[PDB]
Amino acid sequence: NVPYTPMRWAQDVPNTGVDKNTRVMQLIEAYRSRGHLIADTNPLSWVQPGMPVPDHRDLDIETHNLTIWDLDRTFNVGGFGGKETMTLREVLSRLRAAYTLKVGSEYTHILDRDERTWLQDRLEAGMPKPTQAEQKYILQKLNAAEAFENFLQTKYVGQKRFSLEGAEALIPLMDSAIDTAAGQGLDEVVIGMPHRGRLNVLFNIVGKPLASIFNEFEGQMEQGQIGGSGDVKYHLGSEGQHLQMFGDGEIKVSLTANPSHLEAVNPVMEGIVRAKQDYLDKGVDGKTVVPLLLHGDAAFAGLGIVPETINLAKLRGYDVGGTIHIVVNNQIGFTTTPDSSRSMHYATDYAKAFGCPVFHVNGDDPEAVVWVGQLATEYRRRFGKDVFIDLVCYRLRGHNEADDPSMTQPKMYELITGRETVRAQYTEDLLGRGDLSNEDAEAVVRDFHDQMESVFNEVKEGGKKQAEAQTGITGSQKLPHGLETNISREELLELGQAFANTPEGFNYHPRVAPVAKKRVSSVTEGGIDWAWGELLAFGSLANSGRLVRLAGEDSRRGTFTQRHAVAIDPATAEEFNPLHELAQSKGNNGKFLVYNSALTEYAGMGFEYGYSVGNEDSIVAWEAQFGDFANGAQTIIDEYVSSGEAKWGQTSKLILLLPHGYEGQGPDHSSARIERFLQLCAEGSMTVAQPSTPANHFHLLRRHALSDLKRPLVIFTPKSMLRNKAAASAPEDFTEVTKFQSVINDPNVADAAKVKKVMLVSGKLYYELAKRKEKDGRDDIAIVRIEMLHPIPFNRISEALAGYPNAEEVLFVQDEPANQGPWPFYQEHLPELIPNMPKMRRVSRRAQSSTATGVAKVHQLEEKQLIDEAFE
Amino acid sequence: NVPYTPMRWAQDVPNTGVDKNTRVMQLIEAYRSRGHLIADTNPLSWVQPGMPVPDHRDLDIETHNLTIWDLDRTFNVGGFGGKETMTLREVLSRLRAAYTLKVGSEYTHILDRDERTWLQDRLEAGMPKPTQAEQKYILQKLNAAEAFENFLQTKYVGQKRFSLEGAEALIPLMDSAIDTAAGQGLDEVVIGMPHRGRLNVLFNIVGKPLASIFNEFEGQMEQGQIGGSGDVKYHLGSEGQHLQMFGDGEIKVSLTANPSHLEAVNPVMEGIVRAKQDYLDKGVDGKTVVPLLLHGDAAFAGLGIVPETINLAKLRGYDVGGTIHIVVNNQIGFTTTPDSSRSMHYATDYAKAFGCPVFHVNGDDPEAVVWVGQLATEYRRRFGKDVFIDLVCYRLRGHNEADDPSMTQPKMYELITGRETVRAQYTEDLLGRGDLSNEDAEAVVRDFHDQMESVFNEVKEGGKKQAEAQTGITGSQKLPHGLETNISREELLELGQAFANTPEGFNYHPRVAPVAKKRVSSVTEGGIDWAWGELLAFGSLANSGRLVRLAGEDSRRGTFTQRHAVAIDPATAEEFNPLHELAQSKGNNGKFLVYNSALTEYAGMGFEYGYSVGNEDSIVAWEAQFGDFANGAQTIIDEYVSSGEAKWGQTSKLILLLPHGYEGQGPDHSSARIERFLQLCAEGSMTVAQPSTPANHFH
Ligand SMILES: CC(=O)SCCNC(=O)CCNC(=O)[C@H](O)C(C)(C)COP(=O)(O)OP(=O)(O)OC[C@H]1O[C@@H](n2cnc3c(N)ncnc32)[C@H](O)[C@@H]1OP(=O)(O)O
Ligand SMILES: CC(=O)SCCNC(=O)CCNC(=O)[C@H](O)C(C)(C)COP(=O)(O)OP(=O)(O)OC[C@H]1O[C@@H](n2cnc3c(N)ncnc32)[C@H](O)[C@@H]1OP(=O)(O)O
Ligand SMILES: Cc1ncc(C[n+]2csc(CCOP(=O)(O)OP(=O)(O)O)c2C)c(N)n1
Ligand SMILES: Cc1ncc(C[n+]2csc(CCOP(=O)(O)OP(=O)(O)O)c2C)c(N)n1
Ligand SMILES: [Mg+2]
Ligand SMILES: [Mg+2]
Repeated sequence: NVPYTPMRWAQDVPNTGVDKNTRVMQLIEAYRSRGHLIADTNPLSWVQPGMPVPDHRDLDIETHNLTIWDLDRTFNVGGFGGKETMTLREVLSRLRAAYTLKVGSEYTHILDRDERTWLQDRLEAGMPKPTQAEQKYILQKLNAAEAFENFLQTKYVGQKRFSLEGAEALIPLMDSAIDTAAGQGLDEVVIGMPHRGRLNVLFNIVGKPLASIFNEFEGQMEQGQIGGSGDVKYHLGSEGQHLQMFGDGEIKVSLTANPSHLEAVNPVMEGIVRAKQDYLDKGVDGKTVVPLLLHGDAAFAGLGIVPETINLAKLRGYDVGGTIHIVVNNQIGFTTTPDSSRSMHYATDYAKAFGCPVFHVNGDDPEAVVWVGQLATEYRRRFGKDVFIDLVCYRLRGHNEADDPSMTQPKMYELITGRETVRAQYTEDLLGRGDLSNEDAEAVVRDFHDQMESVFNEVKEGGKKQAEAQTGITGSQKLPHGLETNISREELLELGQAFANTPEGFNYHPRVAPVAKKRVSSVTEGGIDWAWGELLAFGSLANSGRLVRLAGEDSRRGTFTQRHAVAIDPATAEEFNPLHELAQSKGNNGKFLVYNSALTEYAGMGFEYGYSVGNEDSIVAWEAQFGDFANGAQTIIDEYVSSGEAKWGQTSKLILLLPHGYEGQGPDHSSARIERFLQLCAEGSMTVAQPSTPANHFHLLRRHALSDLKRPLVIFTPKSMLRNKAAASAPEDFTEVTKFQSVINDPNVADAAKVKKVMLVSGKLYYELAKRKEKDGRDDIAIVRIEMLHPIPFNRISEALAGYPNAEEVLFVQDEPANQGPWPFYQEHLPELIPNMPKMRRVSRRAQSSTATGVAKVHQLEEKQLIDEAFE
Repeated sequence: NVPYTPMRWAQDVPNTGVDKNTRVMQLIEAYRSRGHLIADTNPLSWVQPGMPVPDHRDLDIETHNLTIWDLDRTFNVGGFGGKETMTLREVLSRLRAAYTLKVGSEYTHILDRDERTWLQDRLEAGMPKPTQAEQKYILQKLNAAEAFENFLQTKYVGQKRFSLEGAEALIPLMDSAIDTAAGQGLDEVVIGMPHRGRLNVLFNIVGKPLASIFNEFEGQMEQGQIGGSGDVKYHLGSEGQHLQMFGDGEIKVSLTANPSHLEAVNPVMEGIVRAKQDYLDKGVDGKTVVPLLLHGDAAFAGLGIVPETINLAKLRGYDVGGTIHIVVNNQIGFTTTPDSSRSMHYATDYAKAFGCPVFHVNGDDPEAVVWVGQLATEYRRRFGKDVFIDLVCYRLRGHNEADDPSMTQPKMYELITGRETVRAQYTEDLLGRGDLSNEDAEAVVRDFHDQMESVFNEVKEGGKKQAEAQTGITGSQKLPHGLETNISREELLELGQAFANTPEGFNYHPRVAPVAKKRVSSVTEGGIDWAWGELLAFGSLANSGRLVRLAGEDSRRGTFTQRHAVAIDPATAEEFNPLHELAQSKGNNGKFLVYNSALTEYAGMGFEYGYSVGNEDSIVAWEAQFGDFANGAQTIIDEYVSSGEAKWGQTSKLILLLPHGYEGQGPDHSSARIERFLQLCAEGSMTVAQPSTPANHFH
């Protein structure tokens, strides 16, 4: 069982042509680059039959025209191993010791020389010999990891736990990284991980009490929110403190909640870290919250959200000073082997794309594992980049605890079955070297077992409560009754003046200057448009001292060139953020941060959700370019935004700004899928609104921000109505009007007694209907707007309908197809909420399997048809 | 305007310590590995302010302890440039010519030496000098690309087209690759691409008639399905023939339909290619349908479906002999610059993960572009692996034709605005070298313009039909009235006996043997369970002569250990597929193929959808591990499966097997979201069923 290729008999070669000194230094570069290909990183003597074996002839001396006869000859190695001259024998020994033992490194791909040299020096120096106390501490962690898994197997044989057996070295690895971070003087470590060994991590790393874990297996689950639905045991988060064993350092450890959907936590945990770092506010030299992200090998290679999130690592609005990635490479998925799982040689090969170091470490060598954890954490601190650890291990049992893996992988599990564990191996190693005594070895096992038995007994003696019906989370949070969202005239005037207070040598772009000038004058004269109404909300909130973050694709300028949150001087390319400067001058340390996201909805929205969780006091808005593309981030909407509170008691105030409107731009530039958002809405999960005026949008945003209702807000924003003069708001609507209006009654009714027909509408379609009403002089029609879709303001709608006693019929008018828009929601619910209301008649486009027509001229035809149908 | 670093004044260094021969060969490896970092691949003199500039000191001779005084000294280069000895001056010249001109190569990361040597030899040999006929042909393609874009700008000023202006070299690149494939004797090229320059590709590459394109701008759209809703002009597919200009080769070219959702076509087009290759049935030496996949730089880096699909390249049930990837690197998204778009140095850096060559080529050097296209196609044929071309270009106008990019990128568009086009540059180059004459240059421009004017006039003289209401696709296809789906007793007994007809030295796993024994006896005694009922359906269909493909996570065994489509001998690890063997013995060339998918729903289901489109006669079933995870492939369900027929007239018979049932396994192992599937269902778009008996599922 020698891993290297034997020396080959050959005749000595003359030192002609390429010099042997050249050949030697080529050999050195070969090992530094490709030495990992033959490194002893695999605990099993296993090669996957269908996996292409890479060529590694570059590591043989024959390839470099060197022979056994050169071994004792001296060569100039140019400072290799801190020596100018060396024998080939010594060169080979040093190369093999550094690159072909338990740690396989990929770093030569790194372009920065200082980075490469830093890694090179440390890898070639080797792992320092640990102290006996350190060795004993590693054994304790290994023991705890294995004993915990074995205890659950004994007490709960027929319960799914996703054991860490075969990968117990993860616990000392994580502990090593966290301990190193504590010694660096950092503030917190945020962990995101999958199912694999989650309970083990919760107990041994985070420090969740053992009683809680045992209660979960018994059936008693800890409730997050009052009347919450809950979730399985291996989807929950926790918080704890980590104290340095051999130091005075202390660091906070947090584990984030995640769904069963693999790798969905990646963008969320990054956002949490960023929000935490921003709160600490230690500047560019800070970044004192460490993201520690765990992955499975199949998921890391398979799913695309992984590289998508890594892509955010160095972006201005997303940088967190690097993420430590640990891939638990157990060399299998559920049943799919790596041959059928990926096309890459290594699971961690995405690191090559991003120019980040990779450490492949053998999961049966705990000391090497601990060293790699320390080295990775030091690299992150020094260079502020992502680092990838490939923990090469195996999965002792099936995917779950009630599955037989021998049916499909008989040969692989012939090697796995019957092996001695890493704990056993390490104990034998320590005893062999005389670094540990026998009675100490038995003490470690006995002490920990007694701890678990005692705790188990206390849980058992407690009474087992029977199953009960779960109510719901409808009234778990309070509505802000009596809250006034208007600002003073002085505040409004000051917000307007922000766009006039340009820096000394700053000039607006000629096509932006009119927009800025209008904003300065609108706060007194009027004609405040949608974009200005939105910025007034965010500006006023930032003035009060809040951190307001707006992110999304093309958000700084706006997709429709409406926002201009940050203006750029054409000449100097100097940026100017008027509202941020105003906020900072008010002395409440308010901030208005606007970022252009990367081309991503999944990672984009996920990051903003995470931000809202990491800092509850921040106002975070994610803007889609079009609402149609939000379905790209369906996992985030389904698993986090909509159901986060009910499953985990995790609340968020995330705002989604989704452009919506049927204007004849095709099936993927028309609808934000209102019907899908309303289908997810239950037990008052989130607020869904489609405001018709800038002022109403202003009030909606402020109500959300100033309330204690910690639930998401989904706003369907307009496209063409951004520049519609009829929609503009007066200044009094921001200062005199105190509250958001969920229902706006018809402002053009001369006599309410004459009204025979009432039209319910939501969004831009009102203005078309209003225009037609004025043109035709229809005094018998009243057009009522519904600004808030969910929850349903049935009291306000009833009140509006009651104001027209002679109303015979009620029409629900929408631009969307019949099987889309708010109709399907309102058709089912509204009749129940208002029994006395007449039978609603739908007026809309026909039901379609698509969103909208591709033909623009058809759109005009259907629009005309739609309005004609409304007016008899 | 000299691109290289000036030679530095320095004193001569003694040949002490590391030998200078060593240093020289280190320099050679430096250029082969990292020479691309300083290659003249960018048409613009532009560096993105927020983008981290990589260190490239390894390419300076000073770093290797060499000086100007070594330039004329001779060193042993060990067969570099087919010579044993060389001066440092000559070494530098050859390295710079091969690695720092218009083509930047990344290949040293490739682990296979034969692959690496093959690429090394061709890159260091250099681009062969093209003939005047070849040069003239490149100009014609450049002219067609630019003139087409300019014509649309003139005739339809206020209409969105997503022009290819600034990236016109894409057309000769694609033509080069397709021409090379025709010369290799291959059967078809399947293209998947985004919006950027789609109309240009449809006309100049696929060969869609120009009248059709002009009609679309007028408002007259070609209807796919009777009463279909349709889609915008730059989402449609087409088919055509490509004839070799300088050869007797001929190849079929197809462009697949796609939604506005970027990179969603990637898994679908791969499935189409695989289905086509399987139909041809030329074995492992075949793979004669080329996937040519185009990407934008922001989308290629940003979206995760991209690496997700590339991950399928070498899998048993998904291998198509390699995909040719072209990334149109115009160095911008909508408004987001690469600094705010990616963290990778290059957009094509995913290739490093998969161990595939990358060619960065300057989009203003047409001859280099054409060479790279040929080299990529040859590499695919030889090694059967993915190859990545980074076409470094720019975007002349805004994202669309009605957007001002100067508001947000003033400095970048100070360089872009006012440039001479690649066509203009190449024409001037050809005239300068005397490879082209003046009257020929004017002929190319005039002849093509006259072609477009004539066609435009014929479209204009035709009557413009008014807008009409679109009915629907409910009755566009007929229901099978009177169809009987029962099989004979003899057929049923034979299907049962398939599990008893084990190979000579084959034995079942002890926990599988009871299942096999029950299947043999159930066909007479009874008690046929769900899994057996399902296999009886697929088996009976394969017997008739159909290609039945079942794919999904853990599908061969089954998530719930129910299927056992392929049995494995514990001892020998020998596989046995009873139903496939039976089908092949019936003499109708039927097949029952069962595959374990990778960990992916998006790419997994997308590939099966593609398979159903590429071969209409095949029976394709995708199985989710649990129905709950199907929402991972929401783009495929929304944009392809549910609405494919109504938008493009593209039909599919894909079967989705989604495990469903409330049994107390938690919120992500209970529901397949039946309510969501029923909400998409309209105008009889798809069949949704929940059978209660195995027989009913069979029928
Ligand atoms: C996400 C949520 O808002 S949780 C909602 C809790 N309730 C439910 O989900 C079920 C019961 N729902 C209901 O009774 C209605 O849907 C309600 C709550 C909207 C009340 O209906 P109406 O009285 O017609 O609506 P109206 O717009 O007048 O709202 C009444 C008050 O609630 C406030 N309110 C209503 N919805 C919200 C909301 N989403 N966020 C904040 N405040 C809200 C209003 O600001 C108003 O305050 P006020 O008393 O100072 O005037
Ligand atoms: C996706 C589609 O199937 S497109 C369906 C076309 N129609 C529509 O979309 C509009 C709605 N129309 C209806 O619902 C029609 O009345 C029906 C026929 C589909 C409803 O079926 P019913 O008459 O209630 O029941 P039944 O299941 O007996 O259907 C009658 C026949 O249609 C066939 N059929 C019904 N649905 C399907 C289907 N999805 N695929 C194939 N055949 C079908 C049945 O096999 C049966 O054939 P038979 O005449 O040989 O007995
Ligand atoms: C997106 C998604 N697809 C499928 C599943 C089902 N699933 C859960 S764990 C698992 C295996 C993944 O293997 P790997 O990532 O290697 O992790 P391991 O279980 O080996 O630690 C699968 C398919 C899931 N939860 N999420
Ligand atoms: C998934 C998705 N997100 C967002 C969009 C909106 N969008 C359309 S084109 C575009 C820019 C794409 O940039 P790049 O990939 O570089 O292509 P280019 O337009 O520059 O050719 C964006 C974000 C989309 N169509 N699909
Ligand atoms: Mg795994
Ligand atoms: Mg681009």
